Amino acid sequence: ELSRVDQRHRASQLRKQKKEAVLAEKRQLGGKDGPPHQVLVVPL
Amino acid sequence: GRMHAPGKGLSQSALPYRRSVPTWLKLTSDDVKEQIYKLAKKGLTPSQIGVILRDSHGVAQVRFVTGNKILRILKSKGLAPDLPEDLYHLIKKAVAVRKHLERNRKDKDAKFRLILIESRIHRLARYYKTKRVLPPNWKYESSTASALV
Amino acid sequence: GKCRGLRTARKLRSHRRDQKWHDKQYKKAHLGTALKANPFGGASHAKGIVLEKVGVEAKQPNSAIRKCVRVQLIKNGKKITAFVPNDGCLNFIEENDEVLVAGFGRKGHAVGDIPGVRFKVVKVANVSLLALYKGKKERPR
Amino acid sequence: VRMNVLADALKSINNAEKRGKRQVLIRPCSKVIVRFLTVMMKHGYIGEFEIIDDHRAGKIVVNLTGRLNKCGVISPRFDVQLKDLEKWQNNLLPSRQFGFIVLTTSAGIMDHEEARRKHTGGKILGFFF
RNA sequence: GAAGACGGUCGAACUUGACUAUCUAGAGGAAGUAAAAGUCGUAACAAGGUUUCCGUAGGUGAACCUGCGGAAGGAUCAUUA
RNA sequence: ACGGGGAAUCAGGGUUCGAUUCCGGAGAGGGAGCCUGAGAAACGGCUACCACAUCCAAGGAAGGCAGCAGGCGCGCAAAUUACCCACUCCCGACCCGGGGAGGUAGUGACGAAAAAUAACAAUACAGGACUCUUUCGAGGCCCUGUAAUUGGAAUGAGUCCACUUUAAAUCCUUUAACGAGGAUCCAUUGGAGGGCAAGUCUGGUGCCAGCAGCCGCGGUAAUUCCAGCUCCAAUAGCGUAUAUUAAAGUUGCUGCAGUUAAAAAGCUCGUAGUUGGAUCUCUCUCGGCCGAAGCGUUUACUUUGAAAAAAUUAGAGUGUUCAAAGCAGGCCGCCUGGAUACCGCAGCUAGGAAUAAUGGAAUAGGACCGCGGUUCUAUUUUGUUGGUUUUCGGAACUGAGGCCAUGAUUAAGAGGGACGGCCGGGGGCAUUCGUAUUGCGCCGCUAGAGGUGAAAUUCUUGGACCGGCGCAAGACGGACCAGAGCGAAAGCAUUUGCCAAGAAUGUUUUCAUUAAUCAAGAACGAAAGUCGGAGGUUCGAAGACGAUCAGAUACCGUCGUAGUUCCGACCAUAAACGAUGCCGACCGGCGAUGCGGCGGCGUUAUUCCCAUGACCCGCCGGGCAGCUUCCGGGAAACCAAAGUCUUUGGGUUCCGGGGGGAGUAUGGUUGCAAAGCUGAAACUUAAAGGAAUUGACGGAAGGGCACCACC
Repeated sequence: ELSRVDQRHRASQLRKQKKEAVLAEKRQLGGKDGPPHQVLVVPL
Repeated sequence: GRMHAPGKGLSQSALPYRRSVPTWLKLTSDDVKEQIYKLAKKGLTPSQIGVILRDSHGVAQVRFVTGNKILRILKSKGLAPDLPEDLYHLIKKAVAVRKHLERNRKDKDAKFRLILIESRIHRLARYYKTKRVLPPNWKYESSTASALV
Repeated sequence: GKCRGLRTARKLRSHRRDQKWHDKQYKKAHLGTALKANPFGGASHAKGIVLEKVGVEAKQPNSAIRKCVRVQLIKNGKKITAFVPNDGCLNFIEENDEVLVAGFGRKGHAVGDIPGVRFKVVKVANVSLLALYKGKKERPR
Repeated sequence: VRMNVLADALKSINNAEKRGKRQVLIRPCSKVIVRFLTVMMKHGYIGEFEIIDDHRAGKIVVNLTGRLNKCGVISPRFDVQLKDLEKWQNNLLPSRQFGFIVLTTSAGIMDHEEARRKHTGGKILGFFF
């Protein structure tokens, strides 16, 4: 880790690593291009 | 317990309670001071003058007769040495250890015994520089000491 | 003997803070090298994802098979073998399940019979094991 | 070397109440010893003592009663405010009924019960019971 | 009296070097760890069948062995004019 | 790590937390620059750049929730896109407008306070207790219930009109009406082997499943698992995990340890640090005798004062219906309260003067006096007015004289240094002697000799071993040699000389605190080993042989390189040990011993005398030791120190904190190297260990016995 700035940097990469991987599958559904947002509704 | 020895030895002088000059002593204080001036013009230390008056002239304590002690008599008349009595005898002793040491290099006894005589010199030079009996730049250098004594 | 002067507080205050370092309870909580080695990072619980059900053997004078679970932690990727406590409690768990894991109770040391196991499962699939064991709830799929 | 003459002159008279003697010799004496010994004598712990005058530093011969359990010195002489005397006489004394702490105030070497009346702090010298 | 320019200053930032530090794909081998109740002697604890232990140098399948110098934590608190 | 006020715990000392509503700082995605203004380097302002990112008709345009809500992500981990300016206050031109400041609700077992889940009566008991009966047994006299026996009386929780509350509502308070008999309007969470309250009851399982913080439980009778019953603890709460505090005298200032359990540096010197022996009983120029002004050498200490935000903490008053709270209230318009303490260190102030530091004159350019000189110079004096000159005033500097009771505390059973006679296997250099071993020369008589538990490797008429005379080479200094001596420790024994040190003793010498312990830094350091020369007698790591052996790469025997010896460099370690830091005081005996001093009968020698030696009997001082003891310690073994220790504090250095990993890895440094110094963590364990006891075992001894032993 080593010395407060290469720890704050080391957090920023792994924060950027996770925050960009969660976006690579968000556009799988319901964009403006729009495969339509299928909502099934059932009553119990 | 002695400083640079492991011996805890008890041997000294025991001064009596009665502080007065005794009855038989027929020397006044001026006569004792006149004796001291001659015994110092002979070239004796203050530690040797007090012995000669005790053994031969019957004076028990010169501080008890004259009211003053030996060194404050000589330093007031003027016949006193610059470096004091015990610092002389350590410097003169550390010369003869150092002079003998260049003859016999392998003697690791007197090489150790020189440092004890060395380390006693700086304990006294510090004290005399504090009480201002020595000038505050006097230092024992191992090469000049043949001309200090 | 100890120093005992009246101007000796710097000798006293600084002898102690070097002598404090030979205390292993002091050192393990102040050096920082055993909190980057802890799999949690100083949390009471953590969550993970079950890799497999490895069951590990009891230690010397008593024999059984302690059923454990190999967990891979979410927040730092580390791996962990945690112990599934009661009986029939491995039968509420499948693979690739999300498990809240605790410590075992000895603060990062193993608890007697089980070798090298410092954690125990608390909840599986966001329901409690005490709720499943005692039949209060149903395993959600 | 002899740091603290009052320390060696109290463990001389501590070690002889153990061994059952009736007199101690305590050389050398300062005048803090004679003030401390006079406080113990006035509370009946010691009895009469005699100061032998050689020209150097006196010795004291102290006649002992058999009444002293413990005689002690505090080192260093910590400063004691009067609002902090209760902690000292709870750490050092056996009860609230007997035993004294000797402290050197600017009104004289005294007890803790005298120093409370004259409203004085000082430095703790020692204790006896 | 607007645009615009010269020069100064403040200074974000860019480019390339050096020192690093960290996130990242890869055969090879490396050490310790989880056990092991697996095989050959039996180094040690009895004078443990070469009393043992310490330092230091050398040689081995290995516990070790041997040369030098200690210690008793020895198996003697002692050996006769 | 934003800092404080503070918070948790706590005997006393302490330890840890303090993002968080009060004060102070900073910052609005990251740096940077500005405009305006009293105030900003402002972000609910602007301009850039780096990073993200919205619309777009592709030319352009606009961004900044660490405000209130809300969303995603992150995670063990945290509430509503609600109502209102009515309260507390703020802004504006303003009695009027505005305020996600703030207030009110909603969610909320964070947490803290109060507090239901039943009470009572009559029967009956093969229940207990009180009075009598010897006892059976006699009673509303007091209690109890595994009576799901009977019986009314009481009530909330709910359901619910109304009032009250509020901005408007809710909630609580107040009231209608309904509202309890398995009062099903049922109380839970952990446990029942010990720590630790409470079942070796019953069924099941059979070292499995599992329990268990720890010890342990489970292999067919489980006090421990899975359950049923019963019992226990807390109780609208109770388990678990982790942080932390006490327990922990297991961090020790109070208050620990260091011979053998973890641990005193190999020894000594030494700067800083820390600690240091006795001693010493308020006055001048002014104002109305009472105040100014000065002090005296400077402080530490102690006591008082004044200044120290509120809230919190402590604490006073007050029936919130009690309480946690609150700062209110009380009396028949009045009477109240809204106290007070605490608030370390540092800084102000005033009194004390013990303790502790420090000054004050020693070649007197010292105090106090009046005497004279030199230089500068005040501002009043001459009715004002220009000029001169004094006086005094105030300084600064020199020369005599008087006077001071003129001025040095003692000499530590502290230390240094003299001096005196001794003493010692202390050290160095030079010299000297001894027997032995090995080799060599010669002679003698001869076939064996060496070594072993036995042999064997080995030397022999190219004459071994043995007896004799010599020569040399290097090594080593016996017996005398002791629980004796010296040395800082390693360490040191033949004679003689030389050189320079030392302890102890003796002293009516000397200096007069110069001292103790010690970071840094330094000297010496057995053995072994590494660079260079010299020498190699014995012995000899490695190596080669022979034997013992199941096996020997060891023990045993024969050779034998480096080494063992001398000198110049390095290395700096040992069971370098008393496994015991140094200085200091106090504390029992006894007999010896070594060195020095003092006193004394009487024996020897120097011919008798003195003196000295040798003894004999004591005394004193310091040494290495010994025996002894209910001094006291200690877990004991044991220790006159390892004592003077919960009755705990004489000074001071080093150093230990369960066992392993490990004195390892890494980094630095030292070294020719060998290695030396310094020195972890991951993980792993519930014990490792010290003394002592009783057996058992011994190829340890002493004794004893048996034809189930031998002879």
